[PDB]
Amino acid sequence: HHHSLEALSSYQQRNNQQLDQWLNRIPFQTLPLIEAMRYGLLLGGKRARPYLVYITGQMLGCELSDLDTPASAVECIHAYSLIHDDLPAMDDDEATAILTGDALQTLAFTILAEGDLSAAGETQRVAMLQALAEASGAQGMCLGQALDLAAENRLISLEELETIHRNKTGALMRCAIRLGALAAGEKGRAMLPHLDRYAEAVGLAFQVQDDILDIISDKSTYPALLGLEGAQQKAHTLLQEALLALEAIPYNTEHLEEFARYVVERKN
Amino acid sequence: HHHSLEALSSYQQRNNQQLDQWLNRIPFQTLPLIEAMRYGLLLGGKRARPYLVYITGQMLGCELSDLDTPASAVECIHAYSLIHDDLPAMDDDEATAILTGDALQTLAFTILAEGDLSAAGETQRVAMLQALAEASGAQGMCLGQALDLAAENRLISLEELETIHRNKTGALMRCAIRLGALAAGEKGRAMLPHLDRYAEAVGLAFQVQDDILDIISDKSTYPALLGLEGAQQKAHTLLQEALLALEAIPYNTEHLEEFARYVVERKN
Repeated sequence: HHHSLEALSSYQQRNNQQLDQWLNRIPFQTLPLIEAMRYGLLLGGKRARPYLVYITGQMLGCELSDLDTPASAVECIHAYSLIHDDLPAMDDDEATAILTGDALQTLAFTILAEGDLSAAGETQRVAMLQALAEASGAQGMCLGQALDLAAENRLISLEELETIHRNKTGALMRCAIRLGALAAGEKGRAMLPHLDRYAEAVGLAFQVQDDILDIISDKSTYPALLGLEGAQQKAHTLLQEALLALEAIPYNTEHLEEFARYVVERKN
Repeated sequence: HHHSLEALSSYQQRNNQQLDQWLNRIPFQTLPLIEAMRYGLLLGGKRARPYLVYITGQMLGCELSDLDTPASAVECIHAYSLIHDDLPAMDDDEATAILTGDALQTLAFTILAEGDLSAAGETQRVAMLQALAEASGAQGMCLGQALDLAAENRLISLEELETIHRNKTGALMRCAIRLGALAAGEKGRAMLPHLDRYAEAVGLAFQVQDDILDIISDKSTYPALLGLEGAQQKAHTLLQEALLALEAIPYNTEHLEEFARYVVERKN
């Protein structure tokens, strides 16, 4: 419902232009894996993460040039994660799907290690890598995918269900925001506590509002554990949590707050 | 045949003690993935890589404390790579094997990002990450696993077969050596050209001497493309290439040269 349905289109372009220069570097293009990578990566999605990197950094004074690195990096992790998700093993040139996943995770760090950064950003390059590894491994995206493992058969605690989305979706999204901030150096870093709160609320609400769109277009789902109206009340409460968090930030929180609303107001 | 059969035992211990402190950090231990990780990682092998990190650094003045970071990091990549290798998809709680691979690659970078380093090492932390990503992705271990893909059915060019081992085994092994060197800062870095030559020769010869041990204990194999004696001549030539490379290095090349001999003299 917001002007974020078509803003995400402005960036979405840069992110693809950028991720291309990176794929272009790889030798043996005629090779297939470098192909799966190229598809599995330039297909993607709405690129909410890259977008979060961009707007968060800008809000903090960064040029887009100062942000293509984290932006591109974070999308590589996202992309890898989907590819692995769609595996016969998991869901029930496959081996090529496995490899292409593996190579995209690696690519993400190549990017964080090698890409340009403002002088302010440089000071945080190591911090960007620790944050991307932390959000992606057994302490985030992986720990959360491990939890959606056991949960697949059973129906679960609302807590459990949140702890799942928190790690499996929250971590990387909070990461895209942290990256965006770190690109602006210590000034950005000092804003993390508030940005974190924001991220956690927005990451969770994103899931809740899916389920709500699942039910409203005709397991353990937010609507099942709370009922349709009980869930919508949760999403709205989370949008309030986000916005409340952004109020602590002394900068133009316009596009972030706006992104929060889009998460829950979407007809997507 | 060398005293490197039981030296690799001295370190092999540290590497496991060290990789433990890292696994210990992860929350939700009772969880399974944090288990697969713990097995798939503390099983492992001879740990030639961690060893290469250690001896190379020492040769350059580093304390072992200054080296546990690269040492531990590099083993995480190795370990992940095996786990993925043994997949139904590839070879022909599986999904748990997939995840455990993914989480170990991530863990490797967590380690490089977070672990202690001498002040000399710190200066190269970003360079250690780029070298580990470069050696592990579509420009190394992955590009080389992609090549052993197409080669599985057909019989191939000696070149092709080397280009496969070069990327699929050479890259990471040359990486363990580069890491060891970088731990000693710019002094170590300046030695890379020679260490690289050494690494490439030793990485390749390691493969050739496998095949030779395969045939001598009773597809496209070194022995098939060159014959038993033709291969042994190649391994010996590579040991000469390595040793010739170490001669350019103004430091105690004893343990490296010694490791080269072990590669080709092994009854393993």
